[PDB]
Amino acid sequence: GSMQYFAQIVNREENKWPSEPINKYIHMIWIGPKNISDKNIRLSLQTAQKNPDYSTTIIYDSGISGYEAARNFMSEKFKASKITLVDIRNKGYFHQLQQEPSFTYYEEVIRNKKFAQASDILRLLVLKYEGGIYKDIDDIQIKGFGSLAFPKGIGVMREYVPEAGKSAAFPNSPIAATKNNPVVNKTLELAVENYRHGEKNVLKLAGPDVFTKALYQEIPGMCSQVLGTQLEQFELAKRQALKDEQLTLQEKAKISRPYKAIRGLSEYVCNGADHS
Ligand SMILES: O=c1ccn([C@@H]2O[C@H](COP(=O)(O)OP(=O)(O)O)[C@@H](O)[C@H]2O)c(=O)[nH]1
Ligand SMILES: [Mn+2]
Ligand code: NA
Ligand code: NA
Repeated sequence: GSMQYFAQIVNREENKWPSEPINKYIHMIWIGPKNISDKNIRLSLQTAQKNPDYSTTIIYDSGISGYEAARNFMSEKFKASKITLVDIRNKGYFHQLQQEPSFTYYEEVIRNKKFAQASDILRLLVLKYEGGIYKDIDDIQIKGFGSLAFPKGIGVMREYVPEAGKSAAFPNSPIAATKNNPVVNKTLELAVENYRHGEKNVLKLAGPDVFTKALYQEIPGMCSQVLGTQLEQFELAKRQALKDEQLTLQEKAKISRPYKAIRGLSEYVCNGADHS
């Protein structure tokens, strides 16, 4: 055994996944016939104003009854801002997006006027085809994102146990992603299965619990328990090197680095889940 070798494989682990740059697009969704709220207009203007280096868009859908009046209302409220409104059906890639099995279910869900539920599918499809940052219309921009880059090209906020929930879930807003990101693709694959199975449980469709399952499948160490087992494997390697044998704070920080970095949207957006 060699402590020189050990220090080197700890250094290697820290740097295993180079940070991948995120496209400077902020995607938000306001689909359906309802007038966007005064609060969500203010939060949207604030999102765009804090991010002058980003193109901020609100996506609507001309395939939904009553879309025109809702689109017109938004056009008037955002006329002074750099926010642009875009029809999902106008996207250059819509011909391919329309053929996605998940888009079949998006169409079924918007027909039943479940727009929040439909947004869980649509946010993933937009990230798949464009990359950038998806944010809920009702999420608070704390400060500008600036130039972001994430290990495995995926950025999320910290997990927590949601209201009346059992297990910790990563929120599915905001999400930063490289185009065609494996985590986004896995979430869509799990969602298509849940919908094909005729799932009625709203926690088992395309929401935070499904996003969390996708993140754990693609990046196992995102689970605090699995990272624990990885740290224990390095502790064993340190014992082998020295055969004082416990991992230092610095060693644990190095081994955990990319998993902490993936939670890097935590400081930029507040979803109000932590409000009194
Ligand atoms: O009529 C509606 C209702 C919701 N949404 C979108 O769906 C997102 C998710 O819904 P919501 O924020 O209500 O979900 P939660 O914050 O409870 O997860 C919203 O932020 C909007 O971006 C929409 O486009 N039209
Ligand atoms: Mn929300
Ligand atoms: Na499932
Ligand atoms: Na190891």
